[PDB]
Amino acid sequence: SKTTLAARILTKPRSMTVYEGESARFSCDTDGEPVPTVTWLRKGQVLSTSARHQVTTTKYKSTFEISSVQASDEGNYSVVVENSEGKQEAEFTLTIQK
Repeated sequence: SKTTLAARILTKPRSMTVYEGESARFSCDTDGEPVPTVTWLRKGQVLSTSARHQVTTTKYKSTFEISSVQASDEGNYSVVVENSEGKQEAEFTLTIQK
């Protein structure tokens, strides 16, 4: 991840289903030279703490946990991890029933 790599997904995040933001935590390990980038987006306003979601990013691994959703965040959400010259993602769906 610092000489000739791109952007790929090693351990994408899984999906989940709850009533709202109970405890659906996620973690996707993505590499990228020199450092990869994560972006959770699908339709609920690029996920990333847009109003009721809580995402975070580390060195080469991001993590998304929903615990503040309101009542209209459906279930499909994704994460396009891109780097200095790559562009992959991880599609999953965190649904809610409230």
